[PDB]
Amino acid sequence: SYRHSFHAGNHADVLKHTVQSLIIESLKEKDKPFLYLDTHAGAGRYQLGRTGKYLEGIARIWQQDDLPAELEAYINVVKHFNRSGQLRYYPGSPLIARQLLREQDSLQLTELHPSDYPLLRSEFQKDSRARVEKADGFQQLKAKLPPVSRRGLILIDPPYEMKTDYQAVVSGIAEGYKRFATGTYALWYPVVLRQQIKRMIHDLEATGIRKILQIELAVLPDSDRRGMTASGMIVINPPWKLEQQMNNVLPWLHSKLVPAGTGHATVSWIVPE
Ligand SMILES: Nc1ncnc2c1ncn2[C@@H]1O[C@@H](CN(CCCNc2ncnc3c2ncn3[C@H]2O[C@@H](CO)[C@@H](O)[C@H]2O)CC[C@H](N)C(=O)O)[C@@H](O)[C@H]1O
Repeated sequence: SYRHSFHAGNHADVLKHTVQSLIIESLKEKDKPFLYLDTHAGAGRYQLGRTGKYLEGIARIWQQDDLPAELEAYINVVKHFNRSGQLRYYPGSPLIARQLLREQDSLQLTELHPSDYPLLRSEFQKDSRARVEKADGFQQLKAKLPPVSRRGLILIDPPYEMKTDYQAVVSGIAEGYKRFATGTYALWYPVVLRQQIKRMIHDLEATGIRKILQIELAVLPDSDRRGMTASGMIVINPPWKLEQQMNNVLPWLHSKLVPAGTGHATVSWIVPE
């Protein structure tokens, strides 16, 4: 039976999966196959619920009739999994990739958690494009790159339960980048303590890697006491349209996700070309 999740479809999920969908839609503009690599893939999909963070996330987005055209692909995948019109299922990143990728493209998904891996495996049991491995995700940035197709989106989306996640993401990014330097790397991060993020970003600059874009949506100002008040996406080699797309949808997302106007929503270069 599909996993229940209290956090699935929260504002962080809306931003991450928005960005994942747009990157994927950009890579589909060329006929040649690409790889979708998901270092930390989770269960695949989530049974929702009135409680659950989704009420303040995807529920405030998916039935809006002023949807910016940039969200259509993402929201269309959510609708696919809730055809009766009642918000009951949220697709994880592997399923957004499963629905958006074409016949020719490939998926490589790892999940270590023994409760989620078997669910994740059955989601691709009949999909000859996809492989699912019970492996450490960070190790995949060495073992699976470059893809044979030499095109790809790599999503690095660890739990950040262990504070070492903030260093592993960066060294893993540098490991994969040396091997596949034209790939698009998307790193999801949460803002719990802002000092954590300043250090991680400083470590990313220290690698010298170029073309690093930062997309961050905050539902409250930085705090010392309130858990995750913001999340972001850091994109190495973003498709050329991504920055203008995010400038278009980010204020909209913030408007609908945070009526009170707390927090912020920003697109900026950590490191330009
Ligand atoms: N706290 C959570 N617990 C369980 N599920 C959660 C939680 N937060 C979000 N999710 C949902 O699974 C998420 C990710 N997914 C698998 C679940 C990974 N396991 C987690 N373990 C402990 N803490 C987690 C976890 N995930 C986020 N946190 C965070 O807790 C934050 C506040 O929220 C921060 O402090 C941070 O520590 C990856 C699948 C794939 N890459 C995809 O994109 O789906 C995410 O997508 C969301 O849907």
